[PDB]
Amino acid sequence: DTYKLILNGKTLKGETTTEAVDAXTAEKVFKQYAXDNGVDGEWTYDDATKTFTVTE
Repeated sequence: DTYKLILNGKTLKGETTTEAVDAXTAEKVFKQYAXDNGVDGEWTYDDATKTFTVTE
């Protein structure tokens, strides 16, 4: 499955996608991604479109 991540960091904002079987694997790719991008915000998840959002 293709999951999307919307980052709304104080400086780091944007979107990306990953191929994962489960929204565990996706949450924990996105939550390394947002680790590397230094983003620490509130994580929301739109399960309909399989999109996470990090509201920093």
